[PDB]
Amino acid sequence: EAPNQALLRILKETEFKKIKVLGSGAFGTVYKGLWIPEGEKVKIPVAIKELREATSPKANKEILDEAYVMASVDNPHVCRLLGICLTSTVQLITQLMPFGCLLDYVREHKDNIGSQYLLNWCVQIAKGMNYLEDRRLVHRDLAARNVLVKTPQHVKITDFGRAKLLGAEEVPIKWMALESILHRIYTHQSDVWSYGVTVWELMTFGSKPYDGIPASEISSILEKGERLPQPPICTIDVYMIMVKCWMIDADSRPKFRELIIEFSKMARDPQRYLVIQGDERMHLPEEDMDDVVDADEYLIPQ
Ligand SMILES: CC(C)n1c(Nc2ccccc2)nc2cnc(Nc3ccc(N4CCN(C)CC4)cc3)nc21
Ligand SMILES: [Cl-]
Repeated sequence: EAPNQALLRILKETEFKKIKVLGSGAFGTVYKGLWIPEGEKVKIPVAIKELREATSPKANKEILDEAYVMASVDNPHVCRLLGICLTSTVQLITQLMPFGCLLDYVREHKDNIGSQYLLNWCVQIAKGMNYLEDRRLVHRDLAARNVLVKTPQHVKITDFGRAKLLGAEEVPIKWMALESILHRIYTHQSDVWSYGVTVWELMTFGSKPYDGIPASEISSILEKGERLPQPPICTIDVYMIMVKCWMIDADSRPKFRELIIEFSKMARDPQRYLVIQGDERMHLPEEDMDDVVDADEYLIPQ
């Protein structure tokens, strides 16, 4: 096992300003903000995630594990941590994704969303996921809600709070592989099953999974051999791939690098694998912004 030499960057609260609340849930809230690095003359659009005024020690121990992971990843399809702030309670700063999470995005734009885009996201997510596998990381919470849109073309994975290294002792039931539900067993392959669900979410345009069914129920349903329905826009090819992600024997399930390859192919003839009405028709998208630099553009030594 190699040494992790990721640099953890420490930021002063003076370096950045919160502007809106992007989302508020549970313990903590995420802000849209601007970060200007010290003496750099660049402004970077950022999200800032912080917990409640309650500063309880256990919660911090959870946010710092997350930061740790996000600090340790470098892929175009994975969200990375810019740095952290220690001023009262910990905050995580990372690059902002303007269009929000993918799940919201498909629901909002279904009528302008096309086969090429859906296939591309699939390729992209599988890429981010393959990277994590390379780094031996199990996301353990992959959902459409945890994919973020920089742009319609570009998406990245996020929410590494539940992330573990593979083979480590250390709840979203619906996205969970059966082995995980029965035995709390997680492997990259468990991760793969979740990918299949995420894909199902996009093809059904944000439809809820096993809607109307209680989670306690779900283990039984899966046990019986039940699985998610084939989406209307889905060819048998595409659905066939999803179904492979949901096999009892996890070694029979596809590898993320296979998934990249198969969806990659489909993306060269997108109309053959996804049937959507008016597919051809569809197209998709504070005073001084001169100095605005995206995080992807902004780079540091190392
Ligand atoms: C809001 C959460 C999902 N988030 C975290 N979370 C996060 C997790 C760990 C560390 C740092 C951030 N990083 C984020 C980075 N970027 C964005 N962007 C973004 C998020 C939400 C929205 N909207 C606008 C449309 N609304 C209908 C729904 C809310 C627009 C843009 N969100 C992030
Ligand atoms: Cl759930």
